[PDB]
Amino acid sequence: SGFRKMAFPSGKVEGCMVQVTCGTTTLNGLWLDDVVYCPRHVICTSEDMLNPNYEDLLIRKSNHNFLVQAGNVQLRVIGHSMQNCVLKLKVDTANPKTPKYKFVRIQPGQTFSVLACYNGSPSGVYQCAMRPNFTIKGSFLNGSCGSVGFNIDYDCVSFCYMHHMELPTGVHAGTDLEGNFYGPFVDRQTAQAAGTDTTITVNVLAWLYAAVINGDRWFLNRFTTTLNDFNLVAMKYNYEPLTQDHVDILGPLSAQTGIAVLDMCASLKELLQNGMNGRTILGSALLEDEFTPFDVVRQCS
Amino acid sequence: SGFRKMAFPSGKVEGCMVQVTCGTTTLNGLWLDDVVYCPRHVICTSEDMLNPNYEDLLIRKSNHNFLVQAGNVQLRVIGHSMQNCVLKLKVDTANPKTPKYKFVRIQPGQTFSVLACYNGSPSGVYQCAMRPNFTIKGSFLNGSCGSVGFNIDYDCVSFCYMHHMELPTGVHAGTDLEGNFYGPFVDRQTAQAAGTDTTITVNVLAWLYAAVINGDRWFLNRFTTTLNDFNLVAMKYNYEPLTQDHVDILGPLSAQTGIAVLDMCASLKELLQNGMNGRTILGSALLEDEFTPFDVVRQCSG
Ligand SMILES: CC(=O)Nc1ccc2c(c1)CCCC2=O
Ligand SMILES: [Cl-]
Ligand code: NA
Ligand code: NA
Repeated sequence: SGFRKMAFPSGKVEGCMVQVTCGTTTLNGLWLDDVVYCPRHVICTSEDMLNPNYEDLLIRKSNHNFLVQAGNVQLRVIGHSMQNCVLKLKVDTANPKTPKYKFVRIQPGQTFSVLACYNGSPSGVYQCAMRPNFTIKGSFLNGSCGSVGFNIDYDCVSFCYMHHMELPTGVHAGTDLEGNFYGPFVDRQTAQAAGTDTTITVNVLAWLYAAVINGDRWFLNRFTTTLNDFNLVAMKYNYEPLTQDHVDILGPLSAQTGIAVLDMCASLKELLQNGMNGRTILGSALLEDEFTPFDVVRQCS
Repeated sequence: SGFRKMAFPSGKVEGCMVQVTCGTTTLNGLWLDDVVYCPRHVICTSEDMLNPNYEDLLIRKSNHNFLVQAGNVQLRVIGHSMQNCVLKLKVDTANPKTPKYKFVRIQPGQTFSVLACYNGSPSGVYQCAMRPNFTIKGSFLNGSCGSVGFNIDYDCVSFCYMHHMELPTGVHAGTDLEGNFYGPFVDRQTAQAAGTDTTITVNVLAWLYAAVINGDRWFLNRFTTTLNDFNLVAMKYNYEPLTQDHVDILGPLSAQTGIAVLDMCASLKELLQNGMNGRTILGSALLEDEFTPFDVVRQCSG
């Protein structure tokens, strides 16, 4: 029993974290096989924040301008190339700790673990979700750029996020490991602002199923709803629309608990209307939206 | 910016987790130097657990009754003994991944990271606090016994918890790595229950400081209070007493934010007496008490 925001064990990623330095700037890099991946803005000076021409900045660098430190060891950079907003530094040593891995671009609502790192040394691990507005609500200080987000399938690490920047509202933006940003963001210091964020409806429903699985039924009701009426109500509370895909994805949890998906939608509608009236669900006084249907099945039973 | 419930990186502990099997029971063990540590209840059948005599059950077992698996490699058990409620299995090989480590016993209110494991394979990591009632609000399924809790100080892993059982309310009970239970619990299938819990006051205050550092300031007010006055309020709301040591420990946070501890106690007083009036603090509608002052300083500055 119990339900916790649980991260993946981070060891397989810890063994890949390195420190990348270029000029006065030091951030984190991800060492897989013989390549070190890091945000391309490591090559920016104070002059290059607003309108950097990365192609022009990069053509002026040689391999030996990039210092890569793995633990106590200096790695030799023997090549470099830019792919979208990530720099790929080819080094002369394959990482002996490279796990089985892949690069996956995730969709809003998906969760992952973040290994926050500073100077190439891991600081902490926590669980995050890709918000509907393509930001993440992380915990990152200066020097955390290049910290990565990941899931672990079985023994295979799926890298899905690399941290690039903090937006003015205190939330965070970054890329997949092919260097494509999530959302409309760019690696420039020009004013950009996250879109209005919304609640991840399918995840709240998953988490309500988790509460039922762990023995809590107080918030259920005798009602059902059509999918369209549910969406008309939920959008008035800044909830994301629930699609037929989401309804299908909740099928397994619906079958485990005996509660039809649209019946659970009716309970959610009532919770939005009533609040919790001093009660908690799985120890929270708010509706939790950073557990996916897949997370719930993995953590519960 | 941002404030998350954050665990220590678990790599140094993952390298120590093994699978221990005795009869029909498989659970997790901790492999350090040439010893595997696991709950002594691994040797009990279900009937045994009703009223175990552990020394008697253990004399009947031989080294080869303990199947220890490190990944896909079997370890050879060459000795076995008990220390309080943990079984110590001496093996033929020292763990080459043994980190620098210590066994430490933590105090209620202090936090630690739990590496939840199944069949010797780490599955998840999360942060816990030792509750005042000596339970932890973990997330564990069958097979998680022998999962461990720890802190990391520099490069040294301080092991502080090994999981043994779930109580009927769904919270969890375990021992330190010397086999001493946290709390008035026993490793036996009998009637046991968590005592009434209280809220960790110094941790709530730490988290209020974290909120202020992160720009969440609506609950601050012009008032201050005294320890004795505030502790009457804490007692009334099932909060642990605030001591002078707690005030001293929060000192750094008080100087950095300009909010003295008793000034923040006046904020907490008002929150306890009036609620949050529909607002949240660091995204929470409840007052969070599983971050210590050290956790807050480390995450907001480090
Ligand atoms: C095989 C087996 O019966 N294991 C078992 C059962 C019950 C209990 C425990 C272990 C330990 C803690 C107390 C408890 O209730
Ligand atoms: Cl006053
Ligand atoms: Na590292
Ligand atoms: Na005040």
